[PDB]
Amino acid sequence: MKLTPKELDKLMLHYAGELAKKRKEKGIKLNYVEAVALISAHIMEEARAGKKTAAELMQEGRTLLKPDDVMDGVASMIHEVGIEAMFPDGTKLVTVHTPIEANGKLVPGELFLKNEDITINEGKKAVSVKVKNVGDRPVQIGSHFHFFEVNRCLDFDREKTFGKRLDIAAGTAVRFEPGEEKSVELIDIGGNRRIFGFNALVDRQADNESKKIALHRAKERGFHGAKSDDNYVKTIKE
Amino acid sequence: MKLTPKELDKLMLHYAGELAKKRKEKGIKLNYVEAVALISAHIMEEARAGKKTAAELMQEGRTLLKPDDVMDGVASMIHEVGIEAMFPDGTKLVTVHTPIEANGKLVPGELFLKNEDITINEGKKAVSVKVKNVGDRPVQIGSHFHFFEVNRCLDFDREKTFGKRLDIAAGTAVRFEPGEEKSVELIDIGGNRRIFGFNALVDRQADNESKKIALHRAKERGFHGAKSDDNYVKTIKE
Amino acid sequence: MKKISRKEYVSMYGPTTGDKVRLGDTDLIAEVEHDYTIYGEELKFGGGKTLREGMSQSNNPSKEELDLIITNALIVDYTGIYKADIGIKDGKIAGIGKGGNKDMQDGVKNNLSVGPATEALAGEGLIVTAGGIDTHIHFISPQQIPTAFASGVTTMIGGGTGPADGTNATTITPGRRNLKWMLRAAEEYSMNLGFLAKGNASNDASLADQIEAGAIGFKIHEDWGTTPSAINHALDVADKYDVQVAIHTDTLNEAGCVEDTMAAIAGRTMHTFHTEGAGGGHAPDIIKVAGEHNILPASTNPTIPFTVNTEAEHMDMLMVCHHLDKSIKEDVQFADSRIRPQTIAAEDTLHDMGAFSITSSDSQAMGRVGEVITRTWQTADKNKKEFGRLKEEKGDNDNFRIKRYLSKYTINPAIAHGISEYVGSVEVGKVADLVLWSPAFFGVKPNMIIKGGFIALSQMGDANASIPTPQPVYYREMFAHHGKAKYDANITFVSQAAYDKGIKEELGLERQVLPVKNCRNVTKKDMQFNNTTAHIEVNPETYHVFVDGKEVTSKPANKVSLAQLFSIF
Amino acid sequence: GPATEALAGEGLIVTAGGIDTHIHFISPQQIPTAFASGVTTMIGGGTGPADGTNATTITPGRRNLKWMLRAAEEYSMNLGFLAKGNASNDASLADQIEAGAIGFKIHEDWGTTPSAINHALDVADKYDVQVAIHTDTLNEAGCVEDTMAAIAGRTMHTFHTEGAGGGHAPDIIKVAGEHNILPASTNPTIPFTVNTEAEHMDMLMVCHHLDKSIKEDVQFADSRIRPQTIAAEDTLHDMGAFSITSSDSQAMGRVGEVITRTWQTADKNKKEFGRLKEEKGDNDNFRIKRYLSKYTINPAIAHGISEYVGSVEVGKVADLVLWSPAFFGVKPNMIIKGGFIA
Amino acid sequence: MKKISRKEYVSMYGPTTGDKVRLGDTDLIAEVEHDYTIYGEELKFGGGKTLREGMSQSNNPSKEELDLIITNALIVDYTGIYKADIGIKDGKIAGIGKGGNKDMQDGVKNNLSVGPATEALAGEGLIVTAGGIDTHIHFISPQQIPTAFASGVTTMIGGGTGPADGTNATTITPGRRNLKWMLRAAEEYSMNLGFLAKGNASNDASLADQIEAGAIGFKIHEDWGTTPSAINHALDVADKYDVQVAIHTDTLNEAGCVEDTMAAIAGRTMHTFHTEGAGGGHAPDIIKVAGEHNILPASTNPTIPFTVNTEAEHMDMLMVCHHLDKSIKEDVQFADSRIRPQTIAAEDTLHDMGAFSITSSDSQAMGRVGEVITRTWQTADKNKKEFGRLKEEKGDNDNFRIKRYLSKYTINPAIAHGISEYVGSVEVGKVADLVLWSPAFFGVKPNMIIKGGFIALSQMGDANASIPTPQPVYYREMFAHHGKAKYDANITFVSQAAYDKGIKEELGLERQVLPVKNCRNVTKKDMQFNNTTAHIEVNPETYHVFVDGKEVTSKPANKVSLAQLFSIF
Ligand code: NI
Ligand code: NI
Ligand code: NI
Ligand code: NI
Ligand code: NI
Ligand code: NI
Repeated sequence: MKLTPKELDKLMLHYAGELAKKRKEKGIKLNYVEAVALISAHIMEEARAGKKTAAELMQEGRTLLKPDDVMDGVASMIHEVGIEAMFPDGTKLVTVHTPIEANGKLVPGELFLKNEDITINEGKKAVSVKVKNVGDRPVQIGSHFHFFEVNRCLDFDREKTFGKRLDIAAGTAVRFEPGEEKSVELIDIGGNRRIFGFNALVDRQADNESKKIALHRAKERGFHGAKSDDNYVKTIKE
Repeated sequence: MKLTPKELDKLMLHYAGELAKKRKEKGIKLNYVEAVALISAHIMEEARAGKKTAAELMQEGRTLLKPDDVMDGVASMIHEVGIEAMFPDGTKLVTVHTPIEANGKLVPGELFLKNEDITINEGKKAVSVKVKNVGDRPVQIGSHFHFFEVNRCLDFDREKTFGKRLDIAAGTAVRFEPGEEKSVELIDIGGNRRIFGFNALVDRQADNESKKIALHRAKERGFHGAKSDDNYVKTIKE
Repeated sequence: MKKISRKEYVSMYGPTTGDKVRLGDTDLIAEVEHDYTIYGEELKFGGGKTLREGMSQSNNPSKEELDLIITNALIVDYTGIYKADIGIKDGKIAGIGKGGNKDMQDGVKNNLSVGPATEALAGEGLIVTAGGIDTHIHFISPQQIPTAFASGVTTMIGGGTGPADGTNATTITPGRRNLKWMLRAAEEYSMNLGFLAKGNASNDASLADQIEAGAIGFKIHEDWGTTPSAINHALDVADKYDVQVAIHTDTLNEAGCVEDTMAAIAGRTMHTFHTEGAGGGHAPDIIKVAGEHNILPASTNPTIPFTVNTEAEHMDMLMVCHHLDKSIKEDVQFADSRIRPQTIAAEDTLHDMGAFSITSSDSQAMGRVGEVITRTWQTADKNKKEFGRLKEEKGDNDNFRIKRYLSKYTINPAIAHGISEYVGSVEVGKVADLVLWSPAFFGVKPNMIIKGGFIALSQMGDANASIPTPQPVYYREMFAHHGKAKYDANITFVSQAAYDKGIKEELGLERQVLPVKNCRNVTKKDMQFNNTTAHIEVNPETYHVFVDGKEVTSKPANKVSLAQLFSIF
Repeated sequence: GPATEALAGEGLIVTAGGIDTHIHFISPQQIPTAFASGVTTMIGGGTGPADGTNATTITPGRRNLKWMLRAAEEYSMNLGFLAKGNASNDASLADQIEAGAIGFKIHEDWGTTPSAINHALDVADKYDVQVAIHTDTLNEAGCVEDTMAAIAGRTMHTFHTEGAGGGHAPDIIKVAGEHNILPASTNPTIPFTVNTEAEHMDMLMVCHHLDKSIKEDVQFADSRIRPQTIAAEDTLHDMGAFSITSSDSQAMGRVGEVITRTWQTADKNKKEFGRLKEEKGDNDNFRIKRYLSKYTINPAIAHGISEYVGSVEVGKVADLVLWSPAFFGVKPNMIIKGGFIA
Repeated sequence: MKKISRKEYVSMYGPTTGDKVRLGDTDLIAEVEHDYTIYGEELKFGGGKTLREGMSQSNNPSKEELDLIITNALIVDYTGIYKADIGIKDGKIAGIGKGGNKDMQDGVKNNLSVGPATEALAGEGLIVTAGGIDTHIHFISPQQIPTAFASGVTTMIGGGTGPADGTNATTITPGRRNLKWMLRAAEEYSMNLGFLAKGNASNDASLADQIEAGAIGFKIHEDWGTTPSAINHALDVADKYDVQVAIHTDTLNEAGCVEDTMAAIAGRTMHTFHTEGAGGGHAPDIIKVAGEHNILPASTNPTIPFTVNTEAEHMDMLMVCHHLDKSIKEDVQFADSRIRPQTIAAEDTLHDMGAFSITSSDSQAMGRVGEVITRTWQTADKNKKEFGRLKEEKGDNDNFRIKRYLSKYTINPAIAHGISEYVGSVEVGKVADLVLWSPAFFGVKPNMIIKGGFIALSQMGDANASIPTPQPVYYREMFAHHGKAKYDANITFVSQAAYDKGIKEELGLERQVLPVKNCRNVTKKDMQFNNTTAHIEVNPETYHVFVDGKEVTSKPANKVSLAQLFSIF
């Protein structure tokens, strides 16, 4: 029976589960592991019998342990239980979300952040800009992305956006449904203000003069809102 | 469920146990392993449930298998079963002593030593010496330790003990409770009689002349019974 | 300059200043003291995140371009419990601060520049701490290494040569030959190693060779004969060779009492093991030694924390360590007059007062090689319970106490054995031995153990799955644990003498190899936080432990944090 | 002769080792598993369970490159690593190759922009090395129109072309129809079963750090797992529209289910579509030889190593695997590496 | 814990926190911001002083034992104007803090331990500052070196090959051959050296070799043809080789105007010389360039500070630099339309506003190689007079302004030419190029110049006398200025390329040799304090210099500090 290391992994897990079930049975509040296992182990058999579906087990797993079954803290700990089992249609990932609940007051590593708010991008004079997606597909722009160089579909005043990024939480972004129109918030790029890459429009220092070029290239490259070439005077490098 | 190699070790042991219990159940005399496991595995669960204490399980384990349960020899073999399990207060070492008994006649590797007695330290003229512990703490001196240099508390005639060791079984020792007074037995040190180390009193050849120095140093160093300095004539090396 | 709510912010970047984190399930509350970020410029990796070309990742990096960034990491180190980005380069902590792309970021030093060459490791929400350093390892079986590693222990200093009796009793790798073997064996493992020699010898010659042979120090063990002579000899050579020395006091008191032992140490630096007593030593006093300046006090392991079952446990152990065959008369008398619930109790308190400085293990010899860090924390949580916060504590948190219990298995042991320069704390310049801790499992179950700036082992799931998260999720060795790679990520410590004599080449060591230094110039006052000196006494009768005058004794516990809540066994 | 050992093979089916080329070096444990499959060669990028690796198959920089190459020594499975194509710094782009990398990788999480895309591509040309890509999903910089325009017709090995694996929503899969493109299918979205779609919804989270909560995140992750593109895939694989079957080990793909699925997907297609027009005689040889070279000769060529390995032809490295007919496509008898049982 | 009076204390250990010092005879007031000592444990050397065996000097030093201690030193560096002990080891700043003997001192890190091996140098009462770095040196005559050295200048970056015309006009050592010569010559001197190449060439090939040949960068000079082509070419190669580039704008405007030049620089990093104008360049604008981000503004020398005689002076100079023979028509027209009292004036102000960042010299080519530091300070004192303190100033002192004018010839030029890692400021880790300044003579006459952690030259008296104090007291070369010693204490900078190609061995250089790095990634914002950007204009008519809108112009002075009060000539 050519046993794949994957299979052994499970055969092990399974019994990790059996112990678990066998313990509460004898009336004992299950802990982190014990819960996790149990939950997991279940799905594995359920997938075996080939009855329940993934969508289902994903849910039914939330009905395996009552808040009075596990130890105080366990509930909060298991944010979720991921486990792949082999269904007649093939292996699948059953992700069981929050299988138990806060029937207790204890929460390991709980957070006591001090109320109040943090101000993103301190003193950074923002600016609003109309932005409509004139394309058939959606477009998500990011925090520190040179807005000016966004997809050649977001129609807006590139000129007003040169050297700036969506004034938002570092990391996140903004979505544009084909057609959708909005007014984004965008502050200037800090640091040395050295734009390099993206759509190859700048690749230099954010200068009011470098700008001329970007605006020119975007025109030729087709980005909506990229003004026009009012008799452009070429430079010796661009 | 971050499984520590320690945990897997157990999950394995546990089932080693389950098989065990499951076997006798079906009416079969358990062997060395099977017994060991079973016993062990038990404690592990018992510690889990968090009811019984270490002191208790240590004892209760002796009530898990009757002399008619295991195979002939098993009893004698399992001198004891050590197993650490995690109690609500933390992991603890439950040592179950002699869990079963000689309800059989067989004893693997049994010893058939030939009656009679062995004479320790052949022809080695012994000597008795009064020894009282004038200190507040106890003191255990060993077989091959230069007695003369024992703790500066055992009051006795160091002089009479120079170059000698407690005439007793090689390895063992003698205990002195603060206050206790006895007369130890001590033969001369054999071999080349080269004392080096201990309390730094000799560090040479056990000589009647080297002795003078030891006796002198012990005097200055404060060891009880170390006679006195009757106008000590110093040597060129000491 | 829009503004967001902490609620959000934290789930995005992690606890920031003023915020507090609960260490595991213990009542120990940590509070972010400082933060090096620039709200709005924080580093985030992912789909459309920040760490991307020309953005947070410079297309014009500094000629210091980081190898790896641990973004938004909550740092809990004896140097502060703050927030910031931790940078790694060439297997070391290259920088600790903001970092990102100077082309688009306000305060990024070329020290922490992110470039095409730097990998990204998220850390927001986690607690990064240096690897622990268990220094009372009995090399009984190579299996301890991995276990200890899974704990949060990157460095193991001990003596021994495998399941042999001499080793089962003492942490000593005797002679230069046996030394060769272990050093050569060490090559195999993923865990910095250093070995101790047999201080038990009044033969200067024989005492110096072991150090010239790779030993980072000596060990004076009772089973070998901890006599004032040996004790003195060992000590002196130790001085000459600038190496550390450990000791296991003369229990039987045959040669003399602590009075004598201390008199022997002649004030010289000395790292004492199981100072408390149960671990072994001058009955009953000894623990009193932890109050002297020249002494480097260390606590064993089992007798910590103090629970209802502790005392009931030890009774045995002695047998399986000193060959105290359960039968002989002389044996069955002292073994009982050593496990004093008295000394055991004060310990915890002594640990709180800074009376004790290090928390060993004694792996397989009256100590759990995988329970050093855990216990150190329990013992802390406990003490807080019974004694509450501390006078030195400032603000509504236990930071100070934290930083005390932490440096007990990190910066303090590292100093104890002259290797604080390379490892032992999250400070720029040192070796990148780090471990990321998921707050909920702090002090017991770490997320990953990165050795020498590269992942060596971490929590890993179903290797066949579509993601690393799915069970079974236990610890799995990682790349820096294999091939020649291991060689690059580990350090086998030795002495200068050996280092200079070329012990590395001598023994064909492929592992990194550094020399231990500054071991004779240190004293109790050199122990971070736990630098308290104080004349202590111990009633020969009641056995009660006194310090400065007052009496110290903790109350036994009936339950402890960081336990059954996390392990199926 | 006296020197030659004997290995029986009568009754068995001998085939070359598979070559999974979309490996995310997240954990050294995949190697062995993949090996048990019938995979002798693994081409990917990464440095262990670190986020950058969990998202993309890229071993960034020459230093990290050193580590892995040095680590590789440990394993029993041919290895090759990819570099961070995500950089518009030619200099920084060339060093990684000079540092052992067999190519580049352009991943969305790192910023798959036309600039990066172009730069990477050019250097790749100069150094005669392959280049993989994970299309710009969010379409922030532009759409496939743009990406393809960037590739400027140059050779490009595309991953999870289909879409679910990631990329320019929704088009992308359309890229698999162009000449200059080296189409490759992910893994989970193959074959197409009732539970496929129900599965993916999650995965995205555990790959792009798409924390299950944020708004912008909980919008595209849903507009990417199209039962549409997922479906055609299988067919595209039958039509020869797709050429390679990756895995994406631990990142939306089963490192031990490449070969298996490739076959299922075949069996399936036959069911619904029957034999093939190109088929000759009462058998499925042609179709077989199609699905087979999807994880053997085609990936080997994709990364310039078809000379040594990738097919049972005289001269090449003896990476073979004996398959007992009954367990074909799932459980191999033995994996011989470099002419000797491993 | 007795207590003493500041009166005393200071005369004993020097100005401590809260205390203020007057820089030379200028109205510039410095204030001790911080102090690392431990009142009662401060280091003092002498007769029965503190630095003695077993006392302040450990008999059990750390395995880091310092080479030299500069006790009680008032540190005036861009990183703060504080108090503390400065330690030197292996020709570098090993530590900056307390230091002494851990055996008897409360807070001494092994970083600053004093031992039998560490020499003692008193510093209490003096002001220690890093060596200046003149970066606009015209290697016209080897005699400048020594002079500049006597100033407080330890590093000289320039181009040239001796009193040849090409050199008299521009700071450029053309070709790899001439490069060899100078590098080989440099061996002779006591003053870190780096040479620039002829950026004036549109031949990429010819442009790359000079760098591969030891040049730390390029120089585009008007006399050679500062055309957009040359300008572009030079710039690009400069990028590829991560090296700096200087420029002397196209005055005659033949090819175009600054509009064009700036357009050529294409935003790339560029270190501009005599930006102001008189030093040379695009008349009249140019100075306007100092307001752009990508530009590294630098001021010449003579046109600073602004006195009644400045303008009356320059009229000539032009002749003896551009071969502008006093006669020809075309010559006698622009030379007059370049010395604008306008641009000259604003300069000072621009220097105060942070508009300008570096203060060159142009040694022997419209600049005094021995008056960089002096003027930089005068110009400061002056500005304070006319404008008073600064808005950013805090407390009753001019610290901020100080730290601005200081980093103008220290940390800012060092960064300008990628050598800020080794030198340019009193920070741990860098090369020990220090100079002790006796407050009274600050900014003009330094006490001693220690190079690479060892005295190279200092004020010395009657070599025959019974003490070093007695006249004649001028500067005398010191040991680290002779023998092989010089080789160990100096650094001749070059490029990576060359460094890697082994230029050192190639040319048999015995001098220390490091490569310049991180030169293309920097911008104006990378200039300490003087990091202000601001669109400036210059009326083609009135020639008035405008910034952000307002007008800037300093008033000419009729007398200056740090002058006739100190030199007989
Ligand atoms: Ni011990
Ligand atoms: Ni021990
Ligand atoms: Ni992907
Ligand atoms: Ni992928
Ligand atoms: Ni000039
Ligand atoms: Ni000049």
